[PDB]
Amino acid sequence: ANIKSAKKRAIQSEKARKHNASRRSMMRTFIKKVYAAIEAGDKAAAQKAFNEMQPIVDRQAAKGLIHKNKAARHKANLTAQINKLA
Amino acid sequence: DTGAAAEPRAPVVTIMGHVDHGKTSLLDYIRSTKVASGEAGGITQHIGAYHVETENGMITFLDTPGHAAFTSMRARGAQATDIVVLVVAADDGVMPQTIEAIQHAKAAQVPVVVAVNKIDKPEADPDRVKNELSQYGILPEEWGGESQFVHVSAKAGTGIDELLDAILLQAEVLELKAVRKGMASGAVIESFLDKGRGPVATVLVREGTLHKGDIVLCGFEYGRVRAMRNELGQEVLEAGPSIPVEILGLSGVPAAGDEVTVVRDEKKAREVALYRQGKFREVKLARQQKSKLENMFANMTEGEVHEVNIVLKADVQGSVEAISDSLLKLSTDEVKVKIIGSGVGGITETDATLAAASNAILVGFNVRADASARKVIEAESLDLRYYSVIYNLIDEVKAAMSGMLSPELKQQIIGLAEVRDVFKSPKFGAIAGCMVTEGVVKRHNPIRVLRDNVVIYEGELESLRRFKDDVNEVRNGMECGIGVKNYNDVRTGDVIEVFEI
Amino acid sequence: ARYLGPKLKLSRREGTDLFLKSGVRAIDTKCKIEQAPGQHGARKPRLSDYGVQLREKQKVRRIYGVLERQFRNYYKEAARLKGNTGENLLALLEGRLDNVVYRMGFGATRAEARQLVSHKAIMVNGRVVNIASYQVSPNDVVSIREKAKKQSRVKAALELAEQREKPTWLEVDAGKMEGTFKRKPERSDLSADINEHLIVELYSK
RNA sequence: AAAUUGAAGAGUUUGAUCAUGGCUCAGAUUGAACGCUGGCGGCAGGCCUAACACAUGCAAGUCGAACGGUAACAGGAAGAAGCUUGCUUCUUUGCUGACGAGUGGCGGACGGGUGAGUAAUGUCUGGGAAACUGCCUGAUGGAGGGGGAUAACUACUGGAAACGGUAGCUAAUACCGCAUAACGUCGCAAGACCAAAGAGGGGGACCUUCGGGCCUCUUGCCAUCGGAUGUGCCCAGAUGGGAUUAGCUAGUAGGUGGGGUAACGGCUCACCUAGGCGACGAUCCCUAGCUGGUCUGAGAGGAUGACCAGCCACACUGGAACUGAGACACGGUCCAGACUCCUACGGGAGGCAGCAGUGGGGAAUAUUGCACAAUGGGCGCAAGCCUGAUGCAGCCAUGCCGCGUGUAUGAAGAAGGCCUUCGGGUUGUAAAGUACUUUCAGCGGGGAGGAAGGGAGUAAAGUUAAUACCUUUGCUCAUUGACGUUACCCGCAGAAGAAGCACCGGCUAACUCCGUGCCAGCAGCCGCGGUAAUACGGAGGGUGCAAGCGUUAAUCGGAAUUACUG
Repeated sequence: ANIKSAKKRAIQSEKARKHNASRRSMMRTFIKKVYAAIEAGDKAAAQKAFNEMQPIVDRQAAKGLIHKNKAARHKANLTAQINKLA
Repeated sequence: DTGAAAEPRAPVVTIMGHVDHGKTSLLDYIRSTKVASGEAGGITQHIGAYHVETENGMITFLDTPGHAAFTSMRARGAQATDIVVLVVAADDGVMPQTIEAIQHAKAAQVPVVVAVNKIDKPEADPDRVKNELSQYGILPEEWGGESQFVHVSAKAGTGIDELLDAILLQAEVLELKAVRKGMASGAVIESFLDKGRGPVATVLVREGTLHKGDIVLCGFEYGRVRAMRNELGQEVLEAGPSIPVEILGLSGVPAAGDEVTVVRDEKKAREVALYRQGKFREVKLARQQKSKLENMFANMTEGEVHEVNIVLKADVQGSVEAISDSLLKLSTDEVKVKIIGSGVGGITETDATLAAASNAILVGFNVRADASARKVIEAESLDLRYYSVIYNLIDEVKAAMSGMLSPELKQQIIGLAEVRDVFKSPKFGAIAGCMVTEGVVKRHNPIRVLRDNVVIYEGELESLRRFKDDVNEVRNGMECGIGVKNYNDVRTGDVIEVFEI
Repeated sequence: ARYLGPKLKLSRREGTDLFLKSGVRAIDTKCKIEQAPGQHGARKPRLSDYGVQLREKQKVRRIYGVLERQFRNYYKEAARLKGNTGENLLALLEGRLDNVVYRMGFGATRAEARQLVSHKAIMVNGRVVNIASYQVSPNDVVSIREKAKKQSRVKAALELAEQREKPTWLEVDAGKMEGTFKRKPERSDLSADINEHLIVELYSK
């Protein structure tokens, strides 16, 4: 970049990018564990997995990695499905 | 120009000679640059001015190459400079280009000092130079003619101390007149065209003064100065009568050289600039009417009507006027060559269009092809050739001209045959029986029919036939037969001369 | 921006006195008043309908010292204004300062009055107005400023003025060299061999 | 009170006529150009062409009151001395006024440029419902206790440069756990789950580890529900032409369910139904940013979309997402393309449709200027710093408006020119002469306003333990204008420095002589030119405009000549 701060911003945005990427990848992992339990038909594994997932979709919302509404749908959606089976 | 203030200035010096006296070397060594032989051609084909700071005081140097082609540059460089230097070599002695520089020194009434270039070579002696140039009134030594000789190595870098001293003294002995503040005026060294910067000019200012807001008028061109550049220095705030500064912001590329005068307001200088254009345009149409009416006939009296056209755009303004004069020297009565639309720089759409209408070669001393220029040149059939030096150009234009010629002078004879006992044919109207006395007769080779040493008729054979064979070749002392179209009368005793081309 | 040439030519072309000289002289002893200027002045113009309209507009313009652009703009304003356009044109002309200065007798001619104005010799409401076309309003007081009061042109100008018909809508004190634009002149105040409707016709076609 | 209360026709077909019908003119208008000419000023306008390419400067920073900090300069200091004993120079130490480089915060999504693309994820009018929304704002509560890092820096090392490699080492309002957790999110509910950060100003007992504790106020941080502003989304109508384009469509149209977004939605995927669009113009092709408005017209219309303002779209070309409240980013990143610059040859760098400026194209369009003083934007508690936004200045008669280039007097009415039947007529009161004025330009002298604020003190209130500090409001003192030689006013000199352009046969205001002789030439239309040419060219005279005047280009008018009105 040409301007002093523009240079600095590219550096900061890359750091943030690697920070966000790391936390975001983690989060989707814990979401995916729940969908995987559901697809195997286990209430407990899927409830257990939902309980681990809950606090982290909530936290990443508070931290701006995602919006509150996204966290809610995930909880709403998974909760809907797990109940529909056991 | 009021107050009559008189201040000393740095003397402007020009150097002349036969090519190769290491005229450039003298400058580069003083400048501690050595740009010599770093450029295409190995010699200096351009003019430039460079000011250096050396004790005592200040001095600037200007140089022009000496060649048959640059008639104008050496003429203008002499009258502008207060002191002229003439380089001479003991090995070279005096040459017709050097004596040409002698006239420029005396006619411009400029005092002259000279230097012997080679003290290094053992076959080089000063006494030869002094005596042989003694015959000419210029360059006396200790005879009471006030002129002083200097002996320098020019390679060795040997003083020089004497030459420098003479130059300072020669400028010192004569009163140096200038003014620090007043109405600026001067002459233009060299002008060229740039793509980003725009049209520019290198200007020696006689009275030294300048400002970004001041309006400057060069020739029929006018405008406000946007920026100032001095040599390597990219920007200068102020410029004195001594040191030269490249001028920028003028409307268009001015003449190769002329008197430049600044004005208070631009509006007052607009009508004046347009006035000079009207006169230059009136004489342009005047010289156009004369040359066409001069023949006093609707066409040329003879067959020289065949001509070649050329299109030239050179980056520098100084060349187009100078080399064209040398380009008109190679002109001859047989083939006439003329320049059309000499440009200030580069290339353009209307220039490629100019070469499209009339077939011509598009050449430039130094040029690059524009993005819009490539599209036109690549599409229609044309020729784009750029040449670093003027010598490679002056040779090939001649080459173009030499080729244009179509002369058949024969032309060695292939065979000579005499015809006897004519026969009649329906197709060609006649068949002349022949006997070849010498050589071999061929089909498509041209023939010359002559009677009593004068040529009755001329042509090219259509049918060579012996008996019913109709062979394409007949040797000597073998009965042969011949007929041709458009030949009415066959008489015995005449001889037909066939010749290959 | 001003007509600077011979003046009686204008009167001679329009067929009438245009008051372009002081009036000290019978105009017929200064020029051949009843003959147009030029080689062919004696010739009569068998004059077209357009011609009579043109000459009438020229006449008024030449009386007031107004060139075409400004005068056309005067028509435009007269038209825009309420009431009869032809009469509005003459109100606007007659309200000009160079004009009013002339009518109070401070200048022998409108040309002289205009020079008085331009040369900062005239005040309006004790305030210096130096542009000729300044529109003067009811109750305004225009005066010769103190320094210009001893100019002999002005005394002579007031003498001649005293010998012209005296305009109703102006109250002039010759001693003080001040005067008051009481009201806009009516149509009936102004000469009756001006044909405004012709000028109105010229500018509507 | 007033505020669309407005409308013209002429020449030209014919021997002549009436009708038909086209061509042409008078008018307004212009971002104009060219030709001749050119004094001043105020206000405006100024690449319409190549969304062609761009050298150089400048156009986005700021905060030490978040943080480790010193390298510059500035003081200060135990202690070195300049020592001529209070003046001091340098060795030192961030002690502090400040501040390069660094982390961090907020801004680089605004301001400014352009109109390429787009006949619709556009615009205009009018409505909807499923949403987010930095800074500013109201409400109610938090602001507890910890942890591992890292740039800078240090050491070693690679590069021509750009910029790197190792290992050390350290701070925070950088970063992450843990606690706390509802009028929040999920859930019928029971329950389950989510955050944070300090930094400054001043200070009374009181005292220590002299750091501060503690007292107090300012400010920032977290949560939730609002306000305001901004933005996303959906529907209807309108918004160019072409059928010498009539059929178009597989995410296509809908349904179910999963996923997805801030949010509704074929947004996406699977499955199912077989629909959906179209002569009320789909599809395809050409062209084009839309509007307020602008020009013209009595109007209805016609033409149009510079300058100002609103919306959209773009940022070298094609594609992409990252950061962020906001971007798929005008001076950010990545890939590919076109192109250019640097290089020590191994490798690097850049994108003016920001402001100046350059080349190129063109009939044609400006200075590489001054200033943040004013308004407004970014950061900061502030002081202030930045701001080619903006305010101004330069250039061009490009346009609009104003003014000047003198005023008055001046006759047998001169000389000269021009016409003349040689009587005289005209140029012409024109000139000369005579008085007289002095705008503008020139030169000196003086001198508003655009300035509100901000700075020291002071006093009062609200604060509080407090007269501190903070903040508000009065007081005084000294100050802030790029323009600028400002506007404007006074003085001096003299008519002194300031008039050209087109036209004069009819249309059409303005007539004669000489030259030419179907030539040279004119010509908007008719039509002029072969011996009297008011039509060519010169002259005298005249007409119309006037710092302009003509010619060319261009829209509408007249044209009821696309006729809805008609």
